[PDB]
This record gives sequence, structure tokens and C-alpha cells, in this order.
Amino acid sequence: LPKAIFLMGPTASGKTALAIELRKILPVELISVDSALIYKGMDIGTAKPNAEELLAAPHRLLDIRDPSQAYSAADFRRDALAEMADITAAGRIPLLVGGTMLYFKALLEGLSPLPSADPEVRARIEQQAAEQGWESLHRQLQEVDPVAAARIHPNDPQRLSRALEVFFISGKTLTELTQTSGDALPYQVHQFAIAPASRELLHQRIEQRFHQMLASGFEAEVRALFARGDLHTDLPSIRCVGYRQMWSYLEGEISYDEMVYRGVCATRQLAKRQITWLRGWEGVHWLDSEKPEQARDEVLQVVGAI
RNA sequence: GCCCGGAUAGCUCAGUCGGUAGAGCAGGGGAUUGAAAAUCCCCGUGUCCUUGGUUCGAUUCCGAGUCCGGGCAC
Ligand SMILES: [Mg+2]
Ligand SMILES: [Mg+2]
Ligand SMILES: [Mg+2]
Ligand SMILES: [Mg+2]
Ligand SMILES: [Mg+2]
Ligand SMILES: [Mg+2]
Repeated sequence: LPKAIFLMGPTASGKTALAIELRKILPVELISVDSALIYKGMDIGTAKPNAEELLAAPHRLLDIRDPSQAYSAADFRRDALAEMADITAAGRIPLLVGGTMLYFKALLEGLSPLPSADPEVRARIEQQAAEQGWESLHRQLQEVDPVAAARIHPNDPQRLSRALEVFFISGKTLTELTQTSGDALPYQVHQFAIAPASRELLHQRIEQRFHQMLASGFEAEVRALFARGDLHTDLPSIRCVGYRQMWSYLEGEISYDEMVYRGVCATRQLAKRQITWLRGWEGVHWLDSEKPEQARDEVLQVVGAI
């Protein structure tokens, strides 16, 4: 029953600023919960905290992967669980910060044990999709596992491939393995969510930030990655907002003005989904990004002195 | 100045053999178990620029005006 804090929130919601200000009055250690901040070399498009901020408040799980190696909600959970153990072992409190809700969830509720990704069976699935379409595969999942086929839409290639993969590797069906649940988070958690008061102030912040990034050398950063020659668009790192568009721009597929437009829209569509996650998230305390930055007080009380 | 194209959804455009119109993008909502900043589901009424003419009926055809792209000319 150790204590832990979750500081969730969409992009451009001032999450980071709040976490370090909290580090000031609470014995907390920061753990980054972000599928893109894990990459080395991806610093400005990911809104990664700068060296000075990191100097003040060290973050765990930052720069732990090369953009060529994918991460997962499961690896995060493992690494997070371990990091939390270390932190609480030192008499302090884990403060998990980020906007990757699926990770927060996997950590909180756990994940039913399933086989990890197998490049080989996925290549075979991709090949059969190019030949017969994702339809033949959905019709095949329908035979072996129809609970899943009713949930997964025939147009969702990621989930479809995933449900077949699990079966082709284990022989056991996806709905069957998921009957066994994962280990819940053995902590007492205080969950907070912070966002600007209006959807449109969020949009303004997203737009002005994108421009600050371009002004800070974002293009140069993405080019260094483009020049490596070993990265591609089926990699999570290259599909990150901003990066995917800039990649299209470097490839000569779109113009500069067009890249800026799509990056901003992509960032807004991302924010919109993060809010969809937070809506209905159980036990969440809402805070406000706009000036109520002095929201550390609501935190202060919900968590009470520690 | 003259000629030729455009002008229809917040943007880029289709379309209507004349019976008041629909895609994509933007935007909104919702899913979400090892790629998740991903992947996917659902939501389309707008003076069809204006004005005359023909017509039961015009955004649609024809004239004219206005604005926007080009071209010709100075
Ligand atoms: Mg047209
Ligand atoms: Mg007709
Ligand atoms: Mg309509
Ligand atoms: Mg949309
Ligand atoms: Mg008329
Ligand atoms: Mg007319």
C-alpha cells in the first residue's frame, strides 16, 4: 500500500512544469510515462524537458531507447514497476508524469499475459493481407475467435494482426488468454489530470508550440534521423506527431507549409484522444493548466502532507 | 484595357443531361490489453457570388456585372 501519484494530461497542458514545482515541496521522484520521450535524439518535437529542468527534477525512463527499437505498454509497466520499487525503497514517492494513457492503464490494471511481438508471424500476416486483403484475415479470426472478431473491426489492421498473432503463436485464442487478468498496481494512487479550461485555448497552445519547435531546430533534428538510413515509417518513433510529417517533407512528398499544417492538426487530433481517455477515467482529480498552475495545492491536499 | 478558365461545406474540389447537392481534408464524439504521439468506428444544410433572360421550376444553360488564377497587349 505504498503511495504513488499519477499526473496525466494532454500535450501542452503544462504537466512537466507542474511536476518539477511539486518536486519542490514533496519527496517525489519523477517517472516519465510517454511513448516518445523514451527515444534518444528525439528531444524537441517530443517536448522533452531540457537539461536544466532535468537537472532540477530527474526523470526516469527518458532516453532509454534508440528510435529503431520499439517499446510497448508492457515494457513500460515492467520498467515502471521496477523504478517505483527503487524509489519507494529510498523513502520517496513515485510521481508518474505523461500523456500516454494506455501505459498508465497497463500499469494500474495490469495486462493479461500474452506473447510478445513476433516479426516473423507478422510478416506472414502482412503478406497475406497484400494478397487477399485484411478481409480474408478478419474472416479467419472470425472462425477461431469470434468474440474478438466482433470487437475488432475488419479495418483495424493493428488489432486484427495482433489477435491472429497471439493465436498463431500460442494456438490459444486471444479471448481465451485475456480471461486471465494481469497483476494490479500494488500501490495507493492519487490520480490527477490537468488540461486547459477550453478546447480552443488548447488548440492555440498546440499551434504556438509547434512553431516554437520549428524555431528551435526541429527540422535539423529530424534530418539527423533521416540521414541515418535505418529508420522507416512502420517504426513507432517515426510515426510520432511532428516527426511523421517532417519525414514526409524530407522525402519531398509535401511542402513546408503543408508539413506545418498537418503536424499541428495531428497534434490536435492527438490531444483530442488523450482527453477522450481522461474522460471517465476513474478517480481522476481535474486541475487547470492555465494560470491555476498553483494547482499544486489541490495536489497538496488530495495527497495531504507526506 | 482584351481573351480564356474558376467562383458550390471552415479548406481543396466533385456534381447537378435544369427538379435546391457530396467526397476528401479540418473540426466534434467514441473505442482502445506487448506499435498507442499508434490503429480504428460514428457525425456533411451550405445565401451552390450577384443580377437579368428562357422555364412550372435555375446553383446548373445563355447574357451582363463583381472578385480570383493565368495569358495577350502597354
Ligand atoms: Mg466545379
Ligand atoms: Mg436531374
Ligand atoms: Mg448535403
Ligand atoms: Mg476528423
Ligand atoms: Mg437564377
Ligand atoms: Mg450563374
